[PDB]
Amino acid sequence: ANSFLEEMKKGHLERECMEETCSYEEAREVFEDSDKTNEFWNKYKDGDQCETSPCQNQGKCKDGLGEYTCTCLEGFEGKNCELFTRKLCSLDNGDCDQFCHEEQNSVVCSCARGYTLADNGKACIPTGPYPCGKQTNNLTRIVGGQECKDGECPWQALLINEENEGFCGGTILSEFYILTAAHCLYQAKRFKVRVGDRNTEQEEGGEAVHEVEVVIKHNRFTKETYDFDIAVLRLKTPITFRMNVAPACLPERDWAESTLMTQKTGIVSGFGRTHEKGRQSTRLKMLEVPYVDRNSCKLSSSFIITQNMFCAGYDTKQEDACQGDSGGPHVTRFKDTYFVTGIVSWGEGCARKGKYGIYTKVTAFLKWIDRSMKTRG
Ligand SMILES: [Ca+2]
Ligand SMILES: [Ca+2]
Ligand SMILES: [Ca+2]
Ligand SMILES: [Ca+2]
Ligand SMILES: [Ca+2]
Repeated sequence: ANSFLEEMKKGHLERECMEETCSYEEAREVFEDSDKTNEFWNKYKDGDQCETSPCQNQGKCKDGLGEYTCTCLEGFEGKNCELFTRKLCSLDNGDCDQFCHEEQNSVVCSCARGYTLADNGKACIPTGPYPCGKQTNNLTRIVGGQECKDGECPWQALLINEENEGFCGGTILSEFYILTAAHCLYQAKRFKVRVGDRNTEQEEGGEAVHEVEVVIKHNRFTKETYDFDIAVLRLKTPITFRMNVAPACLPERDWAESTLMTQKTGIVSGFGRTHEKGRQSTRLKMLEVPYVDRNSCKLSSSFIITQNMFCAGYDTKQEDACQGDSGGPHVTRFKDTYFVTGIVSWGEGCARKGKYGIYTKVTAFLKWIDRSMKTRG
């Protein structure tokens, strides 16, 4: 209790917190700790709720005033640790790195080509030295972007005509396959693809130039609306991957639509013109742009936008795709891997307010590209 000779005497828990109501301080002094009193201040007024062993699944029970706190282990949640944590591809992507699938209320993790599923069933071990998608004041026409470093952009390639002039980009998918836009085929009759390019005016020894052997455009290409604007090139010489030459991983359609396209930002690399009606960039450059919602995308476009196109970029910043990057990939940087989700299609002006770069959707065409990699392979 609170008295004038009681507290005057050194407080004892056996002489205050027992016969008396054990209100406080006499509930703390003798204990001289907030890590022992608070645990004794709830076992004298409302009782210890942990005497019933409520926290199941070997959880920890801590006593509080009016309730108890349960400590549950990994995969256990709920008020009293009675529930297993339901794993879904919506919540933390089902812990899968590349491919998450839902079967019988269970999460199955699978890895793309060049990766093996780990022993624990969650991680993806690369199967080779250079797997896909794995990296190893500036005025005067710079659209918010940075310069591509060595090993940072190895999946980009440039197409040059007979005069060695760059006109379109390309994404390396394998030792033989380059992905670009269909209209790039109409720009030049014959062209060569250079991979590992860092500067068109300087050969640094890492650029490999290949002739194009097989050309496959989309059959449903339309000139009026630029629809189905995608092309596949099979090169005459094999691509030997190295420091500055690496492929990119092709994701799954449903996973790309549910998780990859919900990422806030993506990356597009290219050699194209630095600004509208301007000179071509001497060196490879990349730009990070966010996804644009479909309603404003269709409201801001004077032309028809189908299910195979989407808007990306900034409404206010001077940052958007421009001509010369046609056929360049739009890639999203997931936890440890780059995944292709789009391909540059076009853009009404460059760095223009109220306009967004239109990118061709890879997901609706992946099934076709697979055929293009086995129909003539
Ligand atoms: Ca005391
Ligand atoms: Ca006391
Ligand atoms: Ca006693
Ligand atoms: Ca006492
Ligand atoms: Ca007494």
